[PDB]
Amino acid sequence: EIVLTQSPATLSLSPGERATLSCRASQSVSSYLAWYQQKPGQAPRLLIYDASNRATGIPARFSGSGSGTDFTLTISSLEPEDFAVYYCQQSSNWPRTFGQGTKVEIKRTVAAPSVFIFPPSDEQLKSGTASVVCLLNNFYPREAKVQWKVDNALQSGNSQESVTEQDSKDSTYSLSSTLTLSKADYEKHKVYACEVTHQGLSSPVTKSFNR
Amino acid sequence: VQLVESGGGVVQPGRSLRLDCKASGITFSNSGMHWVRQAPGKGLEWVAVIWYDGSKRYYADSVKGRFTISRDNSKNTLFLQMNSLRAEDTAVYYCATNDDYWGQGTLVTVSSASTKGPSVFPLAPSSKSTSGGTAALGCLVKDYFPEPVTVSWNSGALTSGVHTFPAVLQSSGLYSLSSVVTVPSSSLGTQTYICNVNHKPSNTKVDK
Repeated sequence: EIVLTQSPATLSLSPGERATLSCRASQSVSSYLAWYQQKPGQAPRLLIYDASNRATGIPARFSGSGSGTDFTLTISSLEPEDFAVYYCQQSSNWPRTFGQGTKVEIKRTVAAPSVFIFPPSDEQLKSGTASVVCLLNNFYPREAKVQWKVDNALQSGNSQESVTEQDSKDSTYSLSSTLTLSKADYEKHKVYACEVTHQGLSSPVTKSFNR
Repeated sequence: VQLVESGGGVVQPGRSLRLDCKASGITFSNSGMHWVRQAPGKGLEWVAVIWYDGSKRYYADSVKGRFTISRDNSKNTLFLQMNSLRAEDTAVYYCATNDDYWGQGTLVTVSSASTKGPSVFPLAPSSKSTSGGTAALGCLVKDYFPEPVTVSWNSGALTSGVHTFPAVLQSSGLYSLSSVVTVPSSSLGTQTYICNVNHKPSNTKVDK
């Protein structure tokens, strides 16, 4: 089959920058090469067909070039909404084949998290377990350090984190940290705190609650 | 121009499943059609094609002798009849015209494990008297299998400020996530906030 190799695997650029994505075929596909954009949770969308023709409704900042084995997709001036994985596909023969994709990430400026803490609720505690949640909202870059304290005792091995994809409009992330403990252990203690450090903060931020 | 897919769901390995793709607003009888699939977190992979008049079909090697692509032009419908499914076949399946209109996808999850509905718990601050003008509310969607669950707020009338986190896999072998939204503190007491949780594999819908 015709193997398509995309590079780089990930491209991280600021809005307004020019983006250049490469696709190389193991053999000539002439100009039978298309580019697709796939945003989170969405179907792929055709950008460019026959190597260099812009598809319907596609913005002028997208263009393509190449023939034979080397192809390029250019975004002349990147926008936050262009956060997506980009794929090439050849239609020179069967089977149709795709490149492995290039993820285009948006390099915005540093933004501090807004931090929120949630106590375990009503019902949850009827079952023998307590989940306390720390939310870090709308921040950048992705790296953030979250530390759980119960009575100023640092916790370990009892929390899980989850992070959203980059927001399509403002390019920020949000993150949750969930400390999971047995209902009966959530009453040997009074003070629950989440302490956050991040490039956007000049000093650590702590959110807490009692009992 | 619309391509609407259906037929996806949770299916045990070894079983069969038929996917449908119904087209509107195109000369369907004159269009080649494809199926393309995408495993979770992975790339696009071509599955099969059928000529406009059904007279020719080609397949990916890994589904030859196992999947059949067909069409009913009189119903503007494309089919994929799958057999002997394995974990390998778990994917979102897309239909696409040859000139590259794509359907929304339909998820096929192949799993032997029993399905389990989530427990849903509110995430609220500890009072009503916030320390600031912005408050956050949420719901913990805990201990379900398999993925996915979807969440809306106020039946989709509330979208701005909503963040639904990617599920985390527990030691349980089950999944958990949360959905949060930020709202004005002043609206706390005025406005009702309801999360709408949907876990189709277990036929579960919850509204805390």
